Amino acid sequence: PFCNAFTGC
Repeated sequence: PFCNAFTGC
């Protein structure tokens, strides 16, 4: 999914 929280870090 997103390794970050807005795209995928």
